[PDB]
Amino acid sequence: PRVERLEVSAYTVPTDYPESDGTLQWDSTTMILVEAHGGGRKGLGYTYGDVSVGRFVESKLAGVAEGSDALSPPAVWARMQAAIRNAGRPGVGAMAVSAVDIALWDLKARLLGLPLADALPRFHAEVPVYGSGGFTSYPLRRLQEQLGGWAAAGIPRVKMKVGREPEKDPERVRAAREAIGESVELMVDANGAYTRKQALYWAGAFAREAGISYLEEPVSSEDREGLRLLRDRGPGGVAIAAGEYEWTLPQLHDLAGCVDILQADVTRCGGITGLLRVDGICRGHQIPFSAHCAPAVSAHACCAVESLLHLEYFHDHARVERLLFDGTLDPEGGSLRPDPDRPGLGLELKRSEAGKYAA
Amino acid sequence: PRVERLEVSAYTVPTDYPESDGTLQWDSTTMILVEAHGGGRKGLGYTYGDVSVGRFVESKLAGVAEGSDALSPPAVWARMQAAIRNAGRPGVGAMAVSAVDIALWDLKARLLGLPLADALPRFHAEVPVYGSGGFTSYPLRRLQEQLGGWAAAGIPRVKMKVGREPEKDPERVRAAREAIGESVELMVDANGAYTRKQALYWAGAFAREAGISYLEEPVSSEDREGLRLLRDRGPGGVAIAAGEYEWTLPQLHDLAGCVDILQADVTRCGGITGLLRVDGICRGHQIPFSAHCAPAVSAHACCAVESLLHLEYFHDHARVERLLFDGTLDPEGGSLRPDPDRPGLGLELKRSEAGKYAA
Amino acid sequence: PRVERLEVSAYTVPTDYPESDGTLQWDSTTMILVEAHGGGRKGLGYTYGDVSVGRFVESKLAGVAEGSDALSPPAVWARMQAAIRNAGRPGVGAMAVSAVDIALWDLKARLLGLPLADALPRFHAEVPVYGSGGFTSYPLRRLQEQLGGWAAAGIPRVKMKVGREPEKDPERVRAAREAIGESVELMVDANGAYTRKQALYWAGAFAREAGISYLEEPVSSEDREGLRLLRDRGPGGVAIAAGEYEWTLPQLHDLAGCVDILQADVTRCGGITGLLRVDGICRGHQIPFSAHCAPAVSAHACCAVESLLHLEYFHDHARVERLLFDGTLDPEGGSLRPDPDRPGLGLELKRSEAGKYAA
Amino acid sequence: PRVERLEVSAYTVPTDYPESDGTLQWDSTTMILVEAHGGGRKGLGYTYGDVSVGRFVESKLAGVAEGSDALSPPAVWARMQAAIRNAGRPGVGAMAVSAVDIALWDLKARLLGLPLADALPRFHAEVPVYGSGGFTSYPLRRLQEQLGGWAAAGIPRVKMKVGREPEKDPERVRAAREAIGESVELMVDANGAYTRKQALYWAGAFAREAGISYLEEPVSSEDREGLRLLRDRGPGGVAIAAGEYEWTLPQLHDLAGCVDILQADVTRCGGITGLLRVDGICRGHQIPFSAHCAPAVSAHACCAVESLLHLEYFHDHARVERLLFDGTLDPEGGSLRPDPDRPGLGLELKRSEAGKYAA
Ligand code: NA
Ligand code: NA
Repeated sequence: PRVERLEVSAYTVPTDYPESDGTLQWDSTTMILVEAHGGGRKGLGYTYGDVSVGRFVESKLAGVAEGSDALSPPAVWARMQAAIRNAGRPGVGAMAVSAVDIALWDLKARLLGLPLADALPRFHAEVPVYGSGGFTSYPLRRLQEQLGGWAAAGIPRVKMKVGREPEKDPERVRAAREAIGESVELMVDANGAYTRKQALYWAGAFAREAGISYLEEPVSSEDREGLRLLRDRGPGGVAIAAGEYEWTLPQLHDLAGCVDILQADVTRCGGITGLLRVDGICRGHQIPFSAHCAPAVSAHACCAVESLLHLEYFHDHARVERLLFDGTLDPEGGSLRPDPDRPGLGLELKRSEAGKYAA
Repeated sequence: PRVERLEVSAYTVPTDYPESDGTLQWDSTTMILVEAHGGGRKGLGYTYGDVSVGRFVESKLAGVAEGSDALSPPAVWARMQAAIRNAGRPGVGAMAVSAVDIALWDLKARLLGLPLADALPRFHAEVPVYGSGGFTSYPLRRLQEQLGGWAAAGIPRVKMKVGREPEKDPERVRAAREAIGESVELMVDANGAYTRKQALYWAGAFAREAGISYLEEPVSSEDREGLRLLRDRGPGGVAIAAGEYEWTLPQLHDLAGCVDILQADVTRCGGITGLLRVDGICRGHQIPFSAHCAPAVSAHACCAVESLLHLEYFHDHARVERLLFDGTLDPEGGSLRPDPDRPGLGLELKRSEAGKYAA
Repeated sequence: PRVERLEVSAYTVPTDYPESDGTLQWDSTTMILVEAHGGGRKGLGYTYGDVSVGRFVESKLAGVAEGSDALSPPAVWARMQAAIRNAGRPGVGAMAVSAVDIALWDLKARLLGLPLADALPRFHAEVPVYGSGGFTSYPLRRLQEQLGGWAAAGIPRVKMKVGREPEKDPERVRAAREAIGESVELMVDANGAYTRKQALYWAGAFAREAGISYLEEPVSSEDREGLRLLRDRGPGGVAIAAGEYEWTLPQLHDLAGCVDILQADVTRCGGITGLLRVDGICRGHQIPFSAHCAPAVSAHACCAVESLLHLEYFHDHARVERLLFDGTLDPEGGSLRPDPDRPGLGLELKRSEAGKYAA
Repeated sequence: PRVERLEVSAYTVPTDYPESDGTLQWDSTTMILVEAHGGGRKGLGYTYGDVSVGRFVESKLAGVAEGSDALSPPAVWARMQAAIRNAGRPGVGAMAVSAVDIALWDLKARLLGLPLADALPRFHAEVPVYGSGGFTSYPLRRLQEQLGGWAAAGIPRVKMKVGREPEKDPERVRAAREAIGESVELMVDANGAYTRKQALYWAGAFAREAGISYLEEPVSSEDREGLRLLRDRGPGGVAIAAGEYEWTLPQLHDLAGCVDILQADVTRCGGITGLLRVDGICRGHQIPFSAHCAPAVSAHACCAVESLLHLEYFHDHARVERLLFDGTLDPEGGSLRPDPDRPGLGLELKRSEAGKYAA
């Protein structure tokens, strides 16, 4: 069976509340969907990013994927990476490749009649999640509500944003901690908001104020040296985490020497095929791995990562994916468990619902 | 004066022969063209890349640029970079920012009634070029005619491709040397075709076989340890050069520690605003700079770069620029001089040919 | 489907000729075979080493594998690795884990009715080999006969041994070059025979004498500083390779910074599940990968390794595998291609031959 | 338009009180003023230092600048630097070059009828300042009055001097914090007064004592190892800043690897042409930039510096510039805004006042 055709489409979905973090504001999410048909089946895969990702799939990647053996997604992946040298590998191009690869892996699993997790090397029956949102735009009550909600649903780890208005953050982390109590892990994400010495101040302060155990993207993160300084000088018990903007394997390799926990986003780092490589980087450096965003695809992919510590149950995406797809997984109890009776990703586009949000 | 409106369009032009290099084959070029309208004038900027670049400009950039002060392109650039964090800053996104930035600077120069070179900090009156082509697809005669042609025109530096069929390269470089004589500098580009020890072999072999002075992208430019190895071990008088694919200044900063000659492409590295930062990297590290591709923009932009060694007079681009614009400069005698009698880039779209090659 | 039973057996097969290399002499091969029974199917896997491996499988590993889910070999592997902390993880223990892991992957693939290469991520339809023998015990005729035979059989890469008697080696590499001609790659293996400066001498002498492309284990296995030194100072065109004694993923990570080509042996580095992590280490450091020994297993596993340069078609193992199993692959033409119709590894124990060689 | 002539004069202005810092005492300021005439316009530029700067301009620089294209200050700057290799590039030499470059930039902007900030690549509409003084010769009441006055004028950051009499500094920093209250940032400058371990003591001591967030030149800025030590070991939230004395860009490149915040003085670092390179250094290392001294020129020059954190509103210099010049900007509210209605730097010598302070 050969890959017959890719169909690309895009959707823009308003957030349920205006959102912000340390370095950005936004009020919608755009999903780019790839469907690959071949051998009488079809696979689906997606990324989040600009609408121009769809034009890039159609322009550079459709002619590479079409006609290919449907049973070997990594071979197409290799040809796709070679093809886009001039067109631009990182950013939009890498998001485009990740979407197609995920679709092609879903297509392969379905041609075999298997759940994707059983078409992949499998270390985990289920994977642990952390509930993630707590945007800097939320009033205290809504912050407390959202994180408390996840806690009571049996998710013992939650992440919130800091660093947009640093003077307001002490009260925000205290509020979060009071709502969830001592038994839940409290994680923060600065999204690149701090300078090095400011980051260093805040890592200490947040630890003292609310007993945080995780600090993500303290500094700009182009800033590898500042990451390494925070890794080396940060407080005990506060893991320094980064990696969402790493587009390639060599970048991931560099990053792994500067953090306590390495991150990658399956929708940016090259899809399933790319994410399959993070494991050797993380076992090699002996550090934990944490998946970033896109929970519905990550749940399958992360069953293959030995070094997984948790995946991110990111609010925007869990909501968009629940709205556009039938087949998403419920994080209740703190883990996602791929459904053994659904082949591939187990995800079906709800066509009329999505037509409503066409970009 | 304010930016009133951005117009984006794209053109695809067949190459005049099938073309290839060590790692890629192509038979056409796509230019994405931005026009910035404001204060009664119009600036233009462009990039070469995927048509999806135009959609990225429409979707993410036009809205930032519109309404902005027409006298301060860098203030817009900063707002553009901040705005695209989630949409993907490197690759397609960077190519888009670049095209828009060049258009905004063209516009500023025009509002001031100045050639672009005069609106920027100016170190150089004209700028030296090298003729660049010599694709691996060329039979020997056509390679000799292209290089000889440039030497006969008084351009004392030429670049060719190597590395696609390594067995054939010794006679291809010997043939090139015969065509140009002992007083034209012969430069090679491998476009990442070699492994580390392969590249070390060829740096020495090409020095002996044809007296080369320049070895570009011997290994993947993501491979900094490989580059550093070749910097340290390669023959005296062969400069190791790299740099087209970086999209952060810390990336350029990492590359500067690994090469003899740093390169950047004004249509990728963040436009004119991006290019202005390159001197600081190059003078800080004490290495020469060389501009990659897009001779028509680079002739102005490079007047502002103290550490300039030369700019690449790239065949594909020179040809597409003469075909699509009036006002392109002649490299006769080895340099490009901005026209003091034209404002901005001095470039005007030939709207007839434009339509012929509309994407 | 659960793993029901491991059965372990061992076979000693005399070499067809007395064999030696730079630091060892031997005249037989011992294979330790595991058979995993589950769900009405049987999987097989093996390693080469001391008979004690089989006792170690029985004593430490059977009790972990038995009762396990037969559809997720990596979950068992992680439990096996945890279990053997006091018993000794590297060496015999790793060889034991490698054998069990391969049998569990064979069992997994066969319960699905798929060829093993199609139950793994797959970048390659077939994989390139080099012919490997040329022992230091061979008279010149025999040496020329073996390497030339491989060359005529369509294998354009061959490896011989050096370093046992360095005064004799110049005539031996020359005789080898003379037999195969200029169009076959000639590779050598010192098996740890040299001191640092001796190795540097020979790397250059062998390059001048016979255009060798490849020098494996020039110094002792444990000597990383010496490898990195030969890597940094060795001649152009000669790849320095090592990795056959690497038992674990962090070791592989350390070695990757020291070599031109990284090697691992599927029967030592933790079987299929361990080999799957090698690709992220190689693409991370941007170096090629080369599989060492056991070509019957490696043909399937290496289809999943994007960074694969070649696999070693090692005389002793090709011979033993052909004697003991039905279903081995022919490297005629220079590559090994997993048979798309046979489930698992496609390997069947020949009971009566097995019986003749029982250890 | 050509540079017709350069005139040079000098002025000495006593301080309004006797002044000292950790390593110097002084009671006047000397400004060296350069005026450049061409195309019916007049540019003005200056530096602070020894009267002999004047003589150096006359002896080495006026003959280079005179006759030059008045639209290209950087080309003159490059020729000035080449010319003074034997006469001494750093110190006096650099201050002289700086003053001429500022004058020539003022001239270009004027010949274009633009405010200098508009004649430069421009990132910032206005620029934030900190009030800088707090000399170690001031009694507590004098100290509190100056800093408190800056605070009550809406300037939310102030710097004082420490280290001259270390015993006295706890009471002095406590007195300064009392005067400004808890919302004003308190910065300190040691002017190279401490040893390494002494500087380490005081960084912690001042943070506990008065909540300082900035520690400038704790050790000699020639001592990079000690700066790096204080950067690595200093308390979180206390930025380590240095850089007033570098004269070459690789010096700045070196210092950038040692501090939290990099500083340069536009009147020492090669003027406007030298400052335009600082962004490449700072962005390349992901650190902030802070301008030192000469607020009249910096209000303009720093508009071109994307990495700008703040400029120094240095007491002596704000006072001298007010005295000798028409057109100075007011810092009430915390920023300086170049006047859009006035071209070049907006400054004109008060001839009567100047005569009284003629050197
Ligand atoms: Na190139
Ligand atoms: Na100072």
